[PDB]
Amino acid sequence: RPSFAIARSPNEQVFPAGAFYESILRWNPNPV
Amino acid sequence: ALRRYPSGEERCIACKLCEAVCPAQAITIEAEERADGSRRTTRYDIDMTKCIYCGFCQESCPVDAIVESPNAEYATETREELLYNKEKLLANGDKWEPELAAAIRADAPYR
Amino acid sequence: TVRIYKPAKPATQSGEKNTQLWRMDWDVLGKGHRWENPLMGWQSSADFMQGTHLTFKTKEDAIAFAEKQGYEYFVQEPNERHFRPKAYANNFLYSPGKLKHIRTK
Amino acid sequence: AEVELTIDGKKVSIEAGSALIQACEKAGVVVPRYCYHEKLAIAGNCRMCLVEVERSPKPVASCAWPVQAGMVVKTNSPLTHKAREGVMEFLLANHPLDCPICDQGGECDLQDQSMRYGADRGRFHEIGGKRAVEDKNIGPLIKTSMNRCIHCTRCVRFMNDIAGAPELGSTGRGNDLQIGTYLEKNLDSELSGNVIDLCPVGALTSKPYAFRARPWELKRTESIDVLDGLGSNIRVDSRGLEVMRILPRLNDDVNEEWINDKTRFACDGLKTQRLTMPLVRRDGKFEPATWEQALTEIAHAYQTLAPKENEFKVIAGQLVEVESLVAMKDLANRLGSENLALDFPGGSQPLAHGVDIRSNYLFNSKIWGIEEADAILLVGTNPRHEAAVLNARIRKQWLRSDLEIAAVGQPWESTFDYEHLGTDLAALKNALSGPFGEKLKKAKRPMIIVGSGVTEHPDAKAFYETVWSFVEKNASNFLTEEWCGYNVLQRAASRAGAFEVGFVVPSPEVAATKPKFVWLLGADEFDPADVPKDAFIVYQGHHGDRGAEIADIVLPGAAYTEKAGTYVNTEGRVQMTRAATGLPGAARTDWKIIRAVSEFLGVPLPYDDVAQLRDRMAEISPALAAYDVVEPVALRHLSKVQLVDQNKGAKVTGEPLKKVVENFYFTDVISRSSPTMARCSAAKETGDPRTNFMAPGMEEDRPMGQIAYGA
Amino acid sequence: FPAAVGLFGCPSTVANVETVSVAPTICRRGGAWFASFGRERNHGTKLFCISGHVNNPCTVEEEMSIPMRELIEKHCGGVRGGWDNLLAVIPGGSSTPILPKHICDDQLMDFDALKDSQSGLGTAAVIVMDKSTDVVRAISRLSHFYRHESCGQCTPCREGSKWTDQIMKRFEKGMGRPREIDMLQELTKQVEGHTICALGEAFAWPIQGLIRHFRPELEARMKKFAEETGGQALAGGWTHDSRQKGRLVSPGM
Amino acid sequence: ALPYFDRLDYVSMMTNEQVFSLAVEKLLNIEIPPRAKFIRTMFGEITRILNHLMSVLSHAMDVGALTPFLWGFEEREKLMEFYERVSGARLHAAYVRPGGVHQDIPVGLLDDIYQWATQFGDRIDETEEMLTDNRIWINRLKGVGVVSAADALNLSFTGVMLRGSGVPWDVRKSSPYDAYDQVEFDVPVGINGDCYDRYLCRMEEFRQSLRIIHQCLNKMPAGPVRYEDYKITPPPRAAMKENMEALIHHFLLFTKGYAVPPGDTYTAIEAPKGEMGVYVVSDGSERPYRVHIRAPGFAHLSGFDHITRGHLLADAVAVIGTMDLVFGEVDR
Amino acid sequence: QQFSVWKDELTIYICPTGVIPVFSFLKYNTNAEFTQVSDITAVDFPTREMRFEIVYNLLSVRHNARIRVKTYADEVTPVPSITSLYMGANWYEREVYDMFGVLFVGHPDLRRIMTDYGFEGHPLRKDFPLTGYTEIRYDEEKKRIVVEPLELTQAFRNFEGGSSAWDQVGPGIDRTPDTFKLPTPKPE
Amino acid sequence: DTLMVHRNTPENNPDIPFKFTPENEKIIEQILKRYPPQYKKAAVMPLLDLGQRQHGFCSISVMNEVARILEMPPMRVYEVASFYTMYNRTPVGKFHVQACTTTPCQLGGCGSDAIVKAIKEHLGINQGETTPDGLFTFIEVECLGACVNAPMVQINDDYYEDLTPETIKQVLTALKESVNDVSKAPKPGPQSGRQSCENSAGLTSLTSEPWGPEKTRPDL
Ligand code: SF4
Ligand code: SF4
Ligand code: SF4
Ligand code: SF4
Ligand code: SF4
Ligand code: FES
Ligand code: FES
Repeated sequence: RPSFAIARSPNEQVFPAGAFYESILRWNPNPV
Repeated sequence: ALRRYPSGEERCIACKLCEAVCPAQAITIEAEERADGSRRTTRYDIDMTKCIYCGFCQESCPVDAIVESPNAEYATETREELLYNKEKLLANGDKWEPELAAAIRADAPYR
Repeated sequence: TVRIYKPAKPATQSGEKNTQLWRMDWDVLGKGHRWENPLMGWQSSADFMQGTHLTFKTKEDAIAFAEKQGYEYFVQEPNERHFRPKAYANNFLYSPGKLKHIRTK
Repeated sequence: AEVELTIDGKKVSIEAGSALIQACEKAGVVVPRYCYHEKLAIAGNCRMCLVEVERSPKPVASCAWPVQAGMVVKTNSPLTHKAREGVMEFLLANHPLDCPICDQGGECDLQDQSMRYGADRGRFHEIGGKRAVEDKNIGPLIKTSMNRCIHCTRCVRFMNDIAGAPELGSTGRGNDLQIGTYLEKNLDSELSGNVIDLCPVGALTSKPYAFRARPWELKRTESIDVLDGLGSNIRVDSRGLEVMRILPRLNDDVNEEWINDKTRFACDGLKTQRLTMPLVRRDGKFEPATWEQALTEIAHAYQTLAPKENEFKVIAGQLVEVESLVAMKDLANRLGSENLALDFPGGSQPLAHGVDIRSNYLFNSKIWGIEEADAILLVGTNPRHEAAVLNARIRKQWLRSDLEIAAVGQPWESTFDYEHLGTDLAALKNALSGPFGEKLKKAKRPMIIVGSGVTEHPDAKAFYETVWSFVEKNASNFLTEEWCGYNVLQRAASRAGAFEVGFVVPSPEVAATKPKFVWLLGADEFDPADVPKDAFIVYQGHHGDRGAEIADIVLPGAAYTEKAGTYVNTEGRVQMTRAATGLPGAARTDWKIIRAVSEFLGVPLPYDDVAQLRDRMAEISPALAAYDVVEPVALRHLSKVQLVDQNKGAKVTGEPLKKVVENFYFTDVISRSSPTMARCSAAKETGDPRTNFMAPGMEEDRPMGQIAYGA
Repeated sequence: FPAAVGLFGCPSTVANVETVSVAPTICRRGGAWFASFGRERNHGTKLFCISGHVNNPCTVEEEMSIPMRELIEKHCGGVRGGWDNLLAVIPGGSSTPILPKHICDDQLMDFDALKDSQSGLGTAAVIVMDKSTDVVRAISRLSHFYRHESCGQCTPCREGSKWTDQIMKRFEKGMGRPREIDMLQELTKQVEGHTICALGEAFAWPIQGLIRHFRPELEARMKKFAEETGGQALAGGWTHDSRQKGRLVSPGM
Repeated sequence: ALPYFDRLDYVSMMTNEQVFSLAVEKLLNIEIPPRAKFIRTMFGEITRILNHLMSVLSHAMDVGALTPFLWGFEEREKLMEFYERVSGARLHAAYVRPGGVHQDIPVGLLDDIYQWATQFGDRIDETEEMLTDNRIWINRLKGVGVVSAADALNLSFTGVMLRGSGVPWDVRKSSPYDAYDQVEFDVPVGINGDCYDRYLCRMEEFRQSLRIIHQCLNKMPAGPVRYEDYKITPPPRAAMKENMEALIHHFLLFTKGYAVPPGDTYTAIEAPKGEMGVYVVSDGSERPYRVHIRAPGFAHLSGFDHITRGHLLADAVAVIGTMDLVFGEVDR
Repeated sequence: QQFSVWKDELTIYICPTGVIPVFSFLKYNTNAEFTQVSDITAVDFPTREMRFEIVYNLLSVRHNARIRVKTYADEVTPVPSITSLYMGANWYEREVYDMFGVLFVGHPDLRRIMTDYGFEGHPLRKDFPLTGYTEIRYDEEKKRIVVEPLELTQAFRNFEGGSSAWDQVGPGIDRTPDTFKLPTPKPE
Repeated sequence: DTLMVHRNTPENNPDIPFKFTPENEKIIEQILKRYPPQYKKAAVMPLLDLGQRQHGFCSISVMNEVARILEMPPMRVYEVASFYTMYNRTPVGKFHVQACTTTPCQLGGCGSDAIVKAIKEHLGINQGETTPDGLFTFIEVECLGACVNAPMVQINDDYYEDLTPETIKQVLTALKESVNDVSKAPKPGPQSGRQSCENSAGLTSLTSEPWGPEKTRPDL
C-alpha cells in the first residue's frame, strides 16, 4: 500500500541507466 | 475401537499398515479423498471371528488410531454382529475413550 | 492356462530384485474370480489358484514343471533394454547453429 | 570400442564413452541412485552413487564418471559405506514424516535405499525444525506434496527434454530451492503424467489415484494399451474386480518407459457406463433381456429380413481384438456377406492402400527405425495427438542429430521444429519434387510417415500413389536391404489387425448395396451415412455410447482389461493383452457372442474353444502366431501394384488434408466415459492450474468441499 | 574439464583477476625476478586484506611467506589492544579455518605453511579478532553466510549447510550437550569430498577449525546453559525437562 | 508367523515362540541384549512351571486324584497374571520375538514374582504331600510305561521320557541358549524308566525352575530388551513420531518385514514337553520359504504302541498322561 | 556327493540309493554314534528336476553333536525307508508322504497321518493352493456332511507383491578354514 | 520474506504490458553483439537488470518481455531472476539500503550492529520492509567486498563506507533530501578521511616516485 518506485508511464525511467551502461554505447570494436 | 483427537476428527488417515500386518487378514480398508481433501477411510471392517487379538494392529499405528479396549464382555447372538464396520468401531471409541486414553497413558513409555 | 514370464521392473522405482526370477501364475477367468459379497461388500472368489504363484530360476525349469503337471502355458519373452553410452559431457555440447533446446539441468 | 575394467574384482566389457554406472549395471553390481535415470540426461545432484576409484582422492559420482581402459572400482569399500550413510542422513534431515499419508509408501526408493544403505536411526532433532514449502498448482492430473522433494531434477529433465514442455523449472537457491512453475500454470503435455512415475518420492502424485490403494495390495498384470495404435506395453494394477491404476512397462521397441495421459487415466472410464446385460428396444425403450431371448430376437429379425448377398453388414470399432474379427469374418462369410466395414469415415469403401502386401499399410521402418532416421516427411499427421509416445521418440532423435522434419497437412503445435510444405495434395507433389525432396533423396535412412488420416481423405488414392511412386523412383535409399522409408501410422489399435486378416470391403460393388442389418461390433465412430436408418442394428460392445443409442439389440462384451485379446500395432507387432479382472455382470467374451449367434442363425462357426480360433487365425495370417515380434515383409517391392498400379487414374479434388483428433482427451468410448478426461478437457479449455478443479478438496470458493469428482 | 568443454562448450580457462593482472609484468620483468620473492613453492608478492580488529585496517601488497606477526603491526598499525590481546586470526578468508594466538605467533603467510597448520591462505583475507569478541558468534555468522550462498544443486550442501547453521546457533546459546560437538565434527566430514563443487568444504572447514581450537569454549556455554535451565539439554536443543513437559522425545537425544 | 507358535503347545506358549525366535535370530546373525536374555530365561521357567502344573495335575486327575489339580491351578491362575502384565494375554502372549522381547517388563513385576516365589515351594510340598508317598499313586505308576534307555533314543524320545530311563541329557546343559549358561540348576534323571520315575523327575523340575527364577531376579541387568537396530526390531513409538529414519523403519517392518539371509537352520530348545525344534529354510526374502516344527509329543505318541503293549487300558491312560501330550503340538 | 558347513551345522549330501548304508554308518559307528532321528521332513523346489529335498536331522548324545543328512526325491522316485534303523522315524515318513507325496520303499503301513480320509492332494507342495480345492458343510436335505467345491466369502489377499525392489541382505561373507582352501601359488 | 513463487498482484501480473523504451533497445543491441549469435540467451542477465532499472523491479511482465527478446521459454528466465539476489521481484523503495552483517563488518572498526541499529531507529522500520512514505527499503546483506572499509552500507549503486552511528544517519538524510535537489546528494565512498582503502595513519608503502619501463629485461 505504501508508494513504491514503480514506473507509472510506459516511457518513464524509474532508475538512471548509470555509468556502466552509458559507456556501453561508446563501445565500438572498429579502431578510430 | 477407533479413536478421535481432542478436536473430534478421526485419528485414522488410511495408511493401511494395520491391514498389512494383520496375521489373520481380518481388516479390510477402502479409502479415498474426503470432501475437504483429507485422507480418510470410507470402509473400516474388522472380522471379529477372524481376529486373534494379538494387538499387532495397534503396535503398527503411527497415530494411535486403532486400539484394543479392556472390554472382554460382548458375546453376541449372531455372528453377523461380529462383523464390525467403521460405524461400530467409531461408536466403540466414543464409548471407551476415557479408559483407552488411560491405558495408553500408562503404557506409552514402554511402547 | 498359466503364464510363465519374468516380471517387469516397476515404473515407480529402480530396484530390479523382482525381475530376476521367472514367475508362473494362473490366468483370470471371465466368471468366478471376484464378486461382491452382498453382506459386507467384501470380494468373494471361486478361483482356488488366485493367490498361488510359482518361482523358477530358468524358463526351461518352468516349462518342465508346467508339462509335468499338465498345465497349459503361454511363455512371454522378457523385454530388455538397448544399451546406449550416456555421457554427462553431452549436456554441454556446443551448437554452431540455432540452439533448438535450452537445457535446464 | 570396448574398454575393459574391474568392478569389485570382476571384469566387465562396456563400450568406451559410457558412464561407470552403466558398466556397474552390466557387471551385475547394484549402485544406489536417485537422480540418474537410464532415459534422462546425466545429473550429479543426489550424490548417492559415490564410489571409490583407484587413483582418485575423492569419491566419484559413478553416474557421471566415464569408463576408462583400466580403472578399478570398489563399490563396497568403507569409503563407499560411509559415503552412502552420510548422503542418506542428509536426504532425510528435512524430509517430511509423511509416510503414512504418502502415496509413494510401499514403493519408495527413498524408503528402500534408506533401509539398505542408510543408518537405522536419525540424528536430526533441531528445535528450529525442518524446512516446509507451500504446495503448487500445476494442473488437474498431478497432486503436489512438495515438502517431499529431494531435488533429483528428474521431472524438470523429463518435461524439458522428452516432453518438450519447458514450464517446469527450479526457482530459488540453496535449501529454499523449489520445483514448479514460478507463476501457477497447467502443465500442458500429453505426456505429463510420466512425471508421477519418474518421481523417486511422492511429491508428484496423481489426483485420480489419490489415496485409494497401497502398492502391496495390487495384482499386477503385464498387458497392452489399446487406446492408440502403437500397442504400448503397460502394467494394470487391480485390487479385486476394480482396476486401480495403469503404469508403463519397458519395451524399447514400442514405448520406452513412457505412456501418454489418455492410456494412464482413461481407466476410470472402465467402471462408469458399462453394458452389463442384454437390451432389446421395445416400443422405443431399451428393455432388459436374457441371452437366450436376445439372441433369439436377433435370429427372428434375421429370418424375417432374409437378407441377400452382402445385405448383412459389419462395422468394426477401434478397440476390437483380432479374435473377434476372425470370428465375425467367418459368420459374415457363411451369411453370404463380404461387407466388412470399419469405424472411420471412408471405412465402408475400399482403402487406397490395399491389404494384399503387408507392407502396404504398416509402419515398415519399425518404430525403432526413428532412432536412426535422418530426414522425415510427415503427411497428414499431427503425431503429438495421434501417437504421443512416438512423437517423443522423434524429438529425441531430433535433439541429438541433424534430423530434418517436413510436414504436409494441417499445422500443429509441435515439440520439434518442422518445415511446413502445405496442406493439400499439390503441396505434396510440389514438395516431393521441391527442396525437401532432395533431403529425402540425399539423406540415408529417409522416412515418410503417412498418417492414417489420409486414408480417409477423399484423395487418398492420389495421395498413396504419389508417395510410393516417389519411393519406387528412389530405392536403394528408400528400399534397401534393411530399410524401408514408407510408413503408414495407425491411430486405432484395431486397424492393423483388421488389415492383417483382410477384414475390409473388397470391391466397389459390395460398397453400394444397402444393408438391411448392421452388426456394430464395438463400432461407435461410424459416419451416419454408413448405417441406413431403417436397418436392423445389433450393437456388441462394453460401453453405452452412440452405438448403443441406435441399436435394436445391445449385447454386452468385454473391455480389453478382462479379455486376452490379440492386437496388432502399427508396426506389425502381434501382442497379447492379459485379463486383469473378470467379466462384469452378464457380459460375455466378444468372440463367444459371435460363436453363439452362429447357433441361433444355423451356421455354427466350427471352433468352440479359443485355442481353435487361434488355429484359424494362423491359417489367415501366420504372423498372428508369432507373439511380441514383427515378421518382416518379404515381397516389399510387390506393394507397387496396389499403391501405384491400382491407383493410376485418381479423381483429385483439391480438398485440403483434415485434422483427425479434435480432442485428444475424447477419442474413444472409454475416454469419453472417463471423469478424469472430463477434467483434463475442462482444465485445458479454461486454463485452470488448480488441482481440485472438479475434484474433492477445499477451495477459496469451496470452504466446505465437494464430493463430485469429474464435475 | 573446462579446458575442453567450457563456455558454450568451447575450450576455456577461468583465472582470477590478480593472477591474470600480474602476468604482463612477470613477462616484462621476468619470472626469475618474480621467483626471487617467496619460499621454494610460495614465490611472488601478493595482496593482503587485513580486516577486523586491528587499529588501521587496509589492504597492502607484500611478499609471500611474510610472517603473520611481521605483517599486521607493520603495515596496519597493530592489532587493537596489543599483541597479547589478540585471540584468533582467520588467515585466508571465511573458508580457511580459524587460527589461535599461539599458532599464529610464528606462522608464515603462504600456501604451504598455512596448509601445514591445517588452514589455508585462500585469498589472504586476513580476518583478525580481538580477545573481547564472541568468537563462536563470529563463526555462526559465517555458517549462516554459507547457508545463504549455497546453490542447492547437491544433497550434502543444500541440506548440510542448513543443518550446520541450525546447530551453530544452538552452540551459540549453549543449547546442547557436549556430545553434539562430536556429531558436528562428523557431519562436516560427511560433507567434504561428496559435493559437486568446493563450496562444501567452504562451510565444513570453518566449523572444523572452531571445534579443533575452541572446544573448551563451546562446552562452557553448554555448561552455562545446563546450569540455567536445570540440566544438560537433550541433543537437539530441547531442555532436560522436555519429557516431563510432555513433548516428543525419542530415546537417545 | 510368530503367533502361530503360541498355538502349537498351547500350555507352554513363551517357549514355543522362543525356539522360533532363536531360529530366526541365528539366520539374522544377531546377538540379543542381556536383559532380554534374562527376561526370556525367566519367562521360560515361569512357562515350564505353568506347563508342569497342567501336565502333572491333569495326569493325576485322569488317575483319579482330583484335589491337587484345583490347588495348583490357583498357582497357575497367579502365574498368568504375569503373562497378562508383560503382554495383554492370559494365554497367547506373542511376547518373545526375534531380537528380544516386544516390550519391557512393567516397573513392579520383579517384586511381584519374588512375592510369588516366597511361597511357591510350599505349594509343591503340599502337592507332593498327596501323591509321592501315596501307595495308590505308587501302585498305579510303578512299572507302567517302561522304556529302556536304548529304546528311548531309538524311538526319538526327548525330555523326561528320555531322562526317566536313566539318560542324563538336557538341551539347556548340552547346547546352552539364552541365559541358561548363567544359572545354576540340576537335572533330575530317573532309574527305572517308568511313570513313577517320570512323575518324580517332573516334580523335581518344579523346584529347579523356581531356583532359576530366583537367580534371574538377582542378575536382571539393565538395558534394551530389544535388539538395538531398527532394521530388525521396531523402533519406539516416540522415535517413530519424531525421527524420519525411525518412521521409515517402522513402516517397512510392519508391511514388508525384515529380510532374513538365505540358508537353513535346525534349532532346538529344552521345551517343557521334551525337545522342541524348528527347521527354517530362508530364501533371503521377507517370508519364510519353509517352516517345519519338531514337536516332542509327536515322537512320543508314535512310540505309544511300543510302550503300552501288553498293558491294561487303565494302565494306558496313565501312559497317556506321563507323555506330555497337547494335540495342537502333535498336529501342526 | 558333498558336504556344507554353516556355523555349528555340518550337512552331508547323499545319493538316494545310499540311504541305508549312510544311516547305518551314522548309527553304528563308534565315532558317529548318532542314535536319534530328531526329525525327517521335506522341502519342495519345483525348479529342480527332483522336486523334493529330504532332510534328516540326527543327534548323538554320546558326542553332544548334531548332523543333517539331505537327499532328493521326485513325484515318482522313491526313497529307502529307515524304519529298519530307527523306530522313531516311522511316523515322520508318514508325514513326509502324507504332506508331500514322497513314497518310502520298505515302510510298514505308509498311510496318511495328518490329512482327512479321502483327501486328495499334498498340501506342502508349492503348486497346492493355501485354502485347498474343496470345503465341507452339513446338508440338511441329505442329513450328512457333504463335500463341495471351494468358495470363499472373502478371497485371500496375498501381499507378496510388497517385497522390496532392492535386495536387502547382500552376498554375505566367506568363512572357510584355511585348512580347506586351495594353497595359493606364491609369486616368482 | 522473499518468496520464490509468483504472487499475483495489481502491480505484478502478466496482463500489465512492458516494453523497453525507444532508448533502451540501443543498449540492448550493443549487449547482444557481445555474445555468439545463437547464444543470445547469455544476455538474460543484462536485460533483466535493464528491465528492472526502467520499471522498478523485475516484474513478471518485465521477465516475460526479456524472454521473447531472447527466444527463451519464460520459465528459463524465472529461474535466473529467482536465483540471483540483485533482481527484485517485489517493489522496492527509492533507496534500497543494503547493510552488510557478515563477520568482517561485525568486527571491522565499529561493528555493523550499531549501523543496523542506527538505520532502524532513524528509518523507523525493521528488516526487509519499506518506510511508509516509500523511500527506503532496508535489508541486510552478505559481504559486499568492502571489508577493509567496514562497516559499509550500499544504497542503490554506491558504497557509503566506514560508517559510524552518527555518520550513517546524515548520509541517509541528505539522500532523502536528494529527491528534490541533486546538489545535496551525499558523495559516495567512505567518510572520515580515507580516500578508498589506504592506511588511516599515513601511507606505509608507495611513497617514492613510481618506476617506469626503464627496468625491463633487455632481451624483450
Ligand atoms: S487405524 Fe492406523 S494403521 Fe490402520 S489404517 Fe488407520 S492410520 Fe493406518
Ligand atoms: S489383533 Fe486382530 S485385527 Fe489386530 S492385527 Fe491382530 S488379528 Fe488383526
Ligand atoms: S516419499 Fe517415500 S520416504 Fe517420503 S514420505 Fe512418501 S513413502 Fe515416505
Ligand atoms: S518433484 Fe520429484 S522428480 Fe521433481 S525434483 Fe522434486 S523429487 Fe525430483
Ligand atoms: S557444494 Fe557447490 S554445487 Fe553443491 S550445493 Fe553447495 S554450492 Fe551447489
Ligand atoms: S546417481 Fe549419480 S548422483 Fe544421483
Ligand atoms: S564483510 Fe561487509 S564487505 Fe566484506
